[PDB]
This record gives sequence, C-alpha cells and structure tokens, in this order.
Amino acid sequence: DMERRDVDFELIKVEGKVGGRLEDTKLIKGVIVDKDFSHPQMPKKVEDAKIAILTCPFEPPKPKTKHKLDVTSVEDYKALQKYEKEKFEEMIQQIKETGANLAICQWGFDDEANHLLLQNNLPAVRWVGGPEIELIAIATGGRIVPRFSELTAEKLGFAGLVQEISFGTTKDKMLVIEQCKNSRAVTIFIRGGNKMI
Amino acid sequence: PAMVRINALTAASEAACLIVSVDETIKNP
Amino acid sequence: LNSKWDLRRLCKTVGATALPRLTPPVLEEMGHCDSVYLSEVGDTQVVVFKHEKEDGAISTIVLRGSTDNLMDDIERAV
Amino acid sequence: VNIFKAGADEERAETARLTSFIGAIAIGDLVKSTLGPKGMDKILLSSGRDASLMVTNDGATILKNIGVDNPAAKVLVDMSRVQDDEVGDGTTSVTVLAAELLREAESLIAKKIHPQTIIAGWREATKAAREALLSSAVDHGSDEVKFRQDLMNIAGTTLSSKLLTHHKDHFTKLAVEAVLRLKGSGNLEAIHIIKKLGGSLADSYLDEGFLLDKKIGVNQPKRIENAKILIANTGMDTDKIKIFGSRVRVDSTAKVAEIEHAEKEKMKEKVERILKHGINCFINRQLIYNYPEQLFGAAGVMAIEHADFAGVERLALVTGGEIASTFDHPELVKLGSCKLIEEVMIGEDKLIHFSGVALGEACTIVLRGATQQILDEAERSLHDALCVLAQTVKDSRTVYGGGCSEMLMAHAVTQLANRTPGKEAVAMESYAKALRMLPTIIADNAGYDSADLVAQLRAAHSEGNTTAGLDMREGTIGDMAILGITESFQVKRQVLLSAAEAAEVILRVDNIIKAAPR
Amino acid sequence: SLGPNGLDKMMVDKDGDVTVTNDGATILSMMDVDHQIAKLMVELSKSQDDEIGDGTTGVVVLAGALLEEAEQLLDRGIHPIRIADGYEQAARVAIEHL
Amino acid sequence: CLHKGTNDMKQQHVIETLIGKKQQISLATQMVRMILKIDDIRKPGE
Amino acid sequence: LAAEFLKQVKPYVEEGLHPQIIIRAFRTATQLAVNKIKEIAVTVKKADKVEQRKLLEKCAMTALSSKLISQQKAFFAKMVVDAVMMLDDLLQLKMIGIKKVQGGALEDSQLVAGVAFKKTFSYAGFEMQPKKYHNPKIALLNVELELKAEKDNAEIRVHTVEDYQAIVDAEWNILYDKLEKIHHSGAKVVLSKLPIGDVATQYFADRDMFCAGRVPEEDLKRTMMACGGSIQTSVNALSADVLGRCQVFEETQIGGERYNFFTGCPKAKTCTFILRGGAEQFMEETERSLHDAIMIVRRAIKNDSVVAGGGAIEMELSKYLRDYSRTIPGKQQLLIGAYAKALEII
Repeated sequence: DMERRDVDFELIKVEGKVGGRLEDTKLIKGVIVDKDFSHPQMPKKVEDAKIAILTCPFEPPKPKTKHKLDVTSVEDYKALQKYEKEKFEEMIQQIKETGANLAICQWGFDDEANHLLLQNNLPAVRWVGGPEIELIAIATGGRIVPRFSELTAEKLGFAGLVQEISFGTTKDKMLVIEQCKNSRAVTIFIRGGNKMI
Repeated sequence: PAMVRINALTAASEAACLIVSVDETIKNP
Repeated sequence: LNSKWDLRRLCKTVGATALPRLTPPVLEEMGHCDSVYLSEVGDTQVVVFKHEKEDGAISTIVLRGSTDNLMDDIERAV
Repeated sequence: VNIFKAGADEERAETARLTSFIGAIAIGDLVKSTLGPKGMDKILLSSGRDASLMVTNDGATILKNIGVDNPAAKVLVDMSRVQDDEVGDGTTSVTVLAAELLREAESLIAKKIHPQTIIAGWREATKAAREALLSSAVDHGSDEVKFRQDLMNIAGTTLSSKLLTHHKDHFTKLAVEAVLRLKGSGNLEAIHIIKKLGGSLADSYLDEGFLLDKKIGVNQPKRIENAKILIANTGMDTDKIKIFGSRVRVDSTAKVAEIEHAEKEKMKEKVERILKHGINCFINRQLIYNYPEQLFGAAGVMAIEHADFAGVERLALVTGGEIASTFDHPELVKLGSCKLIEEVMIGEDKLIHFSGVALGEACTIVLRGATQQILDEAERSLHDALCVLAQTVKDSRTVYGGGCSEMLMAHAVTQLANRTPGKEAVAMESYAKALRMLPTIIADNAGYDSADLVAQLRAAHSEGNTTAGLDMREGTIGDMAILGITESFQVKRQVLLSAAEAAEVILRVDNIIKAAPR
Repeated sequence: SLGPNGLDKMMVDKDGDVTVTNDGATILSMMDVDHQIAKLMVELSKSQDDEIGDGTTGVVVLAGALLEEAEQLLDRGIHPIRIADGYEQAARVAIEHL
Repeated sequence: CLHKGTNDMKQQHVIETLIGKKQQISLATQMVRMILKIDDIRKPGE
Repeated sequence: LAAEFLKQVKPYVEEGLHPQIIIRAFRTATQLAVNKIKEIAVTVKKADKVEQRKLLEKCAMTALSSKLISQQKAFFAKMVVDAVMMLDDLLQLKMIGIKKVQGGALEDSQLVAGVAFKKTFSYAGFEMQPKKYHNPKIALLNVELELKAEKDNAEIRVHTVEDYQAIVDAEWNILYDKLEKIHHSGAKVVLSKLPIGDVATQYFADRDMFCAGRVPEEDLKRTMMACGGSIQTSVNALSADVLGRCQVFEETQIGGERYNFFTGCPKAKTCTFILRGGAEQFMEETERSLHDAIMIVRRAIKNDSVVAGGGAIEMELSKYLRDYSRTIPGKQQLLIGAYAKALEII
C-alpha cells in the first residue's frame, strides 16, 4: 500500500511443500490450496475461471436454533421426500443459472449433490480453509455468498488459470490458481529436499 | 504535592503507633 | 449486586419500599434523597448517598487511614 | 554458570560437530550393506507389537522405523523420506552418499579449513556435476521400440536389488504392462496391489482385467457376462434420511405402520430408479441393506456393496463408469460396461473377477509368495519400482547407472578441481572422491576388489568412455548400453541435489541444544 | 551466527523435535533458559525481530559486548546510573550521525 | 566478507535500512539501560 | 519513614519506656509537623508566572525523575499533562487506557487523542474491506450479530416444508434486517463486545463499511466516551445522535500487531497511551511509572499546592521540630529530637 506505506503479511501466503529442488520454489500470483477436487472424476485443469465462493455447504439448510420437523402423514413424508432432491435441484440450477464454471465451498458436501455438481461440468472445492478462501476472493476479486439465491454473476470470481497439481510423486495433490490480472494477494510456493530446510 | 509527604508521615506515624502498641504475639497452626 | 442487607439498609435510608414487582413505580413508596452520586476515594469507586434527614436516618461513617487492621480495631472501638 | 533448566544441553562446535558426524556415519554404515545389485536387506522388529517386524531392504523404511536421537540423523531420515516419496530406491544411495560427504568433510575439519569455504566449493562442485550429468542424459521419444526396450531395462536395474531379483524378467513385464496401462496417467492408485499368502513368488502376476476382495450379496448371479456396471455412494443400509433430523410424531400406530411401509416404497422405488438404467451390475462403497438387495436379487441383478473409494476409483478407471447419485437422468450418466464378471477362488478366498474390461486404465497385481514380509517387501519393491517407472513416463529421459555416470561427474569435478586453484580445490577433491566411494561400496557388497576397478573405471572415464560401467554379474567394467544398466536422470539429479543440501545444513551448524524432554 | 560467513544452530525440542536455523530470535525462541535476564534477551530479540526481522543476526551481540565492556567501568567502580546516562547520550549521538 | 578487494560495500551493494540498525541500537540501548538498572534478585528455590 | 522512626526509638525501647509515652509524642510530633507542612506549602494561582500546566509539568518531571524512563521525562511530561488535561472531569484513570505495545523505541511510544485497539480478530472478510474512513460515523453495538447463535432457546414446530423453508430464510432476514438498519444508518464503523457473523463483514465489505466484534467493552467504553456516541443494544431504535463521529479513523500495523486507529475528536475527554517498548518487563514497569504519573498530577489538578523536593522539606521540618524540642521539657523532648533525628534520613 504505497498510498498507506504498508503491507499486511496476511496478504502474503507462505507455502512450502517438501520435495524437488530449492530453485523450484516459486512465487505464485494466485493461490494454492491443500485441496484437490471434491470429486475425483472432475477434470484436472480449467481454462476459464468462473469462480464461486460460498460458505453454505451443499445440504438442506438447518437454522441452527433448536428446531425439528414433525412428520405425521404419508404425504408429509412424500412432500418432504419430494423436497429433498427438489431442494438439491434448486441450487444446482441456481449455480448453473449463474453461468459460473468453478466453485469453492468452505465445508463439506452432500455426495448426491456432489455428483450432480459434477453432472454439469462444474468443478469445485469443499472443506476449504477460511483465510485461504478469502485469499481466493481477493485474488479473483470475488465475494463470498452465504446463499445461492443472493449469488449472482457479478460476485463471481475470475482468474486466468486454475489447475490442481500432482506435486507429490506418490502423495496426494494440491490445487493452484493462476489468476493473471492484478491481485492484491499472491502466494509463494517453496520446494526443497528437507522439512527443516 | 504536599499531600504525598503529608500522608506519608501521618501513615508512618500511626504505623509505629500501631507498631509499638503490642507486647506479645500468638500463633495458630 | 446489593445483598439483602444492603438494600434493606438502602430501603430504610430512602424510606422507600423495595419492589419485588418491576413495573409499578409507586409515588408513595418511592425514593427520596438529598443527593446521590459516585465518588472516588482511595482509588475505590464509591456510591454516595448524601442525605439530609429530619425524620432521622440510618447514617454511615467514613473510615480513612492507612492500616485496615487499625480500621478494624478503630471500628471495633467505634 | 548454569543457564538452562536441568536436562538441557549446549554442545559447541567440536562435540556438536563430532556427534552429528558419528551418528551420520552410523547411519551410512548401518545401511551400506543394503544397496547394490549384490546388496543385502535388513530386518526390523517392533519393541512390543507382538513383534510387528519387517525384513526390509529399502533404507527409507529402514530409516522410517528406526528411532534415532541424533538430530542430524533425523534430518537425514526425513531427507530420504522426501527422496523416498520422490523415487523410492536410491534412498539406499542418497543417504549413504551424503554420509561419505560427511565422513570426508570431517577429514577436512582435521585439515582445519573454514567450512564456509567447504559450502562454497562443493556448491560450485555440485553446479558442475549436475550440469555434467545433464550433458549425459539420453532421450527416447516416439522410439517406442527402444523406449519400451529401455523401459524394461530401467526396471530390472531398479529391481535387481530386492529379493525378487531371481525373477527379474518376470516382474519386468508386470510393471511394464501395468505402467503402460496407466496411459500416461501417473496415479499408482490406479494399480491395486493385492497380496495374499500361498503360491510361489513366481506365481504372482497381474490380471488381464480387474479383481475385487469383497463379498457378493444374496443369491444374485455369481457370474455375469457382457456386464452393465453401476457405481454409487448413495447409502442403502444407512437409510437415506434428511440430515436435520425431523421428528415423526403421530397419534396412531396406523400412521407409523404405513410410514414404515412408506419408507419401504420410498426405498423400493429408489431401486427401480436404479434399475431403469438396465444395469445388471451395481456397486457402492456404502454398506447396502439386504432388503434392497433382495429387490436386486428380485431383479436377478448382481451387486456388491461397501468397497472403499480407492477401489471405486479403480473401478471407474477400469470400466469408465461414472460413480453417480440419485440416477435421475440415465442418459446424462455413462454406465460402466465389461465383457464378464465372475467369481474366482484364490489361495483360500473367492475373488471378484472382471474379465473383458472396457478400459485398461486401472489394474491390479496378483501377489503369490512365501512370507508376509516377503509379500510386504515385494509390495514395497514394486511400488517404488512403479514409482520410478511413472516418472520415466513423466520424463522420458535416461542415464546409465552402475556407478559409471557418478564417476563421470566426479571426473568432471576432478577437472574443474584444477580450474579452481585455491583452498576450494581441496573440497573439489573431497566432493569428487566421495562420489567415487559409492560404486566402490557397490563393488564392496559384490565382494570384488573395488580398489583396482574404480581406479580403472576412473581411467576409462578419464579417457572418455562415458558408457563403460561396472559388471554386477561378473565384477568388471562394461558397456552399460549393451547391458542396459540405466535409470532416471531425475532420480540421480534429486540424488545429487538433495545430498548437496543435506551436506550444506549438516556443516553450517555449530551448536546443538536439546530442551529438557517432557 | 552473524554475517554471510556466520554459522547457525540446530535446536532440539522437548518432544524430540528438531530445528536448524540462523534467526537469532528463533534461536532464542527455541531455547529453554532458566536465567531470568536471559529470557529478557529472548524477548528482546523477539520484540526486535517482529519489529524488524533479521539483524537479530547481531542484535544481542551489540547488547552483551556493551555489557561485557560495561563491566570494565564497573570494575572502575563508576556508578551504573551515570554509565546508563552516557550510553543513552552516546546512542543519541550514534543515531543522529547514522 | 566475501574476500573481494573492494571495501566499497556500496559497490558491493551491501546495504541496510537506517531503520533496522537505528531501532536495533536504540532498542538494545533501552534494554541494557534497565540491565544496569537492576541490583537485587531474590530467587525462590525450585 | 517508619523503620527509621522505629530505628531511633529502638534504643529508647531498650529503656523500659511505656510505648504510650512514645506514641504520645508521635501523635504530637506528626500533628505539629503536619501543620507546618501546610504553613510552608506553596501555591501558584495567587502568583502570576504559572500556566496551569507548567507546575503540573514540573511536578511530573520531578515525579518522573526517579523511575526507568528518567532520561525522557521532558518527553512524557507534556504527554501526560495534556493527556490529563483531557480527563476532566470524571478525573478517573479507568477512562484513559494504556497500550503495552511490544517493541519499538519507547521514545516512539504514542499518545493518541483518541483510542486505538491493540486487539482484533480474524473473520472471513475482515481483511477485505477498506481500512481508511476519512470522516466516518461510528456504530457501537453491544448486541451480537449471528443467526441465533446464543439467543433465547426455543424449539419450533412446522409441518410444511415451505414453512420450514420460510423459517430458515426468516432467520437470515433477521440478521439482514439488523444489517439493513446497520447499513441504512449511513455510518461506517460498527463495534461489538460480542461476536459478529462473518457474513455481515462481507456485507459490510460489500458495502465497504468497517466493523469489529468481540471488542473489550472498556476500550469500547473509552470509544463511546471518546467519540461521544452511545453504545447500543437495539439496532432498530438507532439514530444518528448516538452515532459516533471521529476526525478520521484508521488501523495500522505496529510491531506486527494489528491495531485500529481513530482520533482527532475535538471534544474527547479520554485518550489512550500507545506504549512502544522492546521488553515485556518494561511495559508494566513503565505503566506503573505511567500510572503513578497520572494519579499524582490528578491530585495536583485537584490541589494547587506544591513543595520543593530533594529532602529540603524534611530538613526544614527536622530543624523546626529541633528548636521546638527545646521548648518542651523532659521525656517528650528526647522523643522530639529523635523524631527529627529519624526524620532527616531521606
């Protein structure tokens, strides 16, 4: 912040993964997450980066106050039974209607919803760490929606490239975000042969 | 400020006046 | 946080009836004092009910001095 | 005067130096025996686990399960573990190589030269070496003949170190075909590695299709041909409910009576939704209740439940089916198709055979053999053997092994040792000499007289025969290109680079301090 | 531990964990001292570092050598109060010169 | 430091913020001032 | 004072002297001593060459010229005097905060004509929103902001999914409605002793308002006493009158630490002391030094009576009593001299 003469190092993401040489260590004008796809069948790379940021997990909403429904009749189950997947259809269209391409969610998923989410070629990330998500948003310029309904194209995140990285030869992988416009956030990726190093 | 030493000596005054006014001690375990 | 005694004292001081019922600010059972405030003495927050009571009051005495032990003695003689 | 709490230590730059070196030397010499085509393998036993014990050849696991207090050693143990996650073998090499650095570096400590210099020259010396190595690499692209030809050459080199060595040719094909089955995918998880006692080692192999270690349901067809396959994660035995936890409150048992029934219809239609896909094989990582299974049995349609995600990955990979949910649009979901599924019994258990698979993407290797540790270490061998193998696909460039290349580096530094002139040149000598010790160690475990051979091998490389190598079945110099003693450039690169850093850190310290343990 | 030719340290954690480093604060951070003034140095560098960063490569080196020297005048029996004063003035001279 | 015959650390580019040392020396000064300021300690037995 | 008074009589204690005798003079000596203090006490407001603070300025310099910051008394003296100039007329130390900020030269320690926060906490967008508000309006909420996190405990009963649907939507609209009240206030900074829903921060970030929760009420109490605005529990009954205003708000990194800055309020009877310092022990020690400096001048503000230091007072007293002892014959006389004889020690 030249205008302020300052910089918060929280805007800086220090990230080092062991392996490889030291010189492989590299800044990334973007974000890398200790996360792969919510579904393994999801494609490894994305060219376009219509990015979505929500905190609400892909589940029946539950107003955290002490609350529980009181099913009595068959149709009570039936309409309830109807609504469950009907509800999942709702956000499925809602995100698809947003015209986005890739998503990220703070928490876990419903596998049924997760499969459906694959089912329209919309890769995402779930169980995503808090700051990191915020690192994404500033990196992509995006916002965080607590809802699908209030989510619109305008808040959608965008980037140049995102591609998960199979950095480990026999370990699980990472995902990195090659945003290409201006980013008030940036991350450094560190590699080398020793943990202490 | 005067009060500092003012209170000082007075508090000291009673202290000994307190102090000198005892002839023995008693202890309980 | 006044204990039962404290309000019992205070109720008598103002002569006003304490109300277990929150609503009814009865005129007749209502407080009346010459002056009430907070003061600071000895770096101690002090709630002050400065009073002028012709009918006769349950007054309070101020102990000032260094040694609390002296105070406890001095009040005991007092 | 006492400064820290009792039980805290402060060793300064002679005691600190030595003990760091002592254990490091212990690390090296403890493990030198295990690398080399004529190397040995070690046995590790639990303190108490009912003797959870492992005969092991790979030092990394050997390093993994050894508890060592020398912090510098723990550096090396982790150091190899990184390499182990890099290439698997050569943990053998890397650690022991780094040690001779340390052993020889200590000699220069006796020579009393500031180590800050030692860092510089070796860093320089390393710079020449890795370039020198890079100058020696070999590519093979569309040359599938030579590529696949060399590809198997790479395996046996890696493989001619473990207990399976008497059958190198066999498993060579195994890893080759399996690795080629990866079609450039590197995910070793696409290969399952099933181990079970019984059979000779030679009897182990890789299926033409896929096998599964799970139980069939109720009397569904045991064998299925031209199979239609489905995979899901939607739980059945765990009845699909509404996570929030609505109650069901009713005045009359009739209401709950129909609801139990209503759940039954809810359950039943879900299956008929599944069935609408016209699929005779379905699977799920979930445990599945038997009642739907009876409906599946009512369909005469076979299904398997509760096979964990990893196999599910494998199944989707081998069959191309898309693990799904709620199955709402059969046309929008691609099933999995295979020529045949049958139940075949191995050793003691029936295993789930998948013949005529759509995709060779996934695979699984049969392990018949002698010992848990034998099977275990055989498992250990291949996983690394594949591990290099994929990077070989990942980077299709090669280098000749058998110590020769390492000698080429040493000779290159030997030359640059002269262009140095200065104190560093001594470290240049030291660095190059240490490398030459490695093949010597190999010749050592082969029991041939190392002394002449390295000296002679140095001569030919000093002459310029970069392909002259070392004989491991007769003990002499030889043409590795003729003998196919080759390995990944990336491997030895990480070998060199990591040890170089390992050298750096170990020297740079001049005081160890241990806190009082809790 | 100071300077390009400086040589750094390896620390051993109570739980058997290890760390090699040069950052003096971190060096002191891992250190388990018992002497009280020592802890002041530890926080001294810590406060200095998160204020600045390295330089902790040499910060305490300033401290002790001055203190090491400071004793010599104590050997000359000069009162530390007066000694404190000049040092402060001396430092003020230093900064305005710097 | 790297044995180059130029003491011109400007040419050698060896540079440092004024702030770094300035705080550093002043900070240390403040510490040692207290360091001298103490005379007595009563340590409780462990 | 005491032990020396104890000390000199101790030999007289060896003489079997009734302590009552001894204390009798002690009361006599002190009382007689005390009045002479009052008599030779010094005021300035009758005189002409005093600015109301110079004497206070002198007293602290005198007061400060013993503790650990002795070389910078001329520095801090102005700070505290003008700072204490703000304390009117509650005059209590609780108002003014002390910020024991680690690191930095104590000569760089700050006094802000406002409040800063040594504290914060990380929520989602807490970094994202603007951190400069040149002429902002300050909201002070005690009430938390979250979807029924810790509110009244109640079970709810609903058959219809849509009503179930409607309810969870409604719970959100609750928080939105406060936030709408929050936003439509037109202010820019909201503070809460209580936790705040992360999402609202985004809404505040979306609408570029600043917020902060989990705040110390004490500093919040300063804040309301600083900016004059009123802390609120009711979002709905809000109005701009209770809404704080400040000359400028900021938030700055200091010692790496994440602080929140706002000052310049012309009518702010409360300030706060940013206390840079690189030793943990310095902080409390300075604060204790700082603490004494404040309370002492506070009485000085209360009492326009001064005396010289440097032991002169006591020597004057000892002399006066010394001559006075000549007046009083007998056993008391010996006590008086020793009373003086102990007196001079300082």
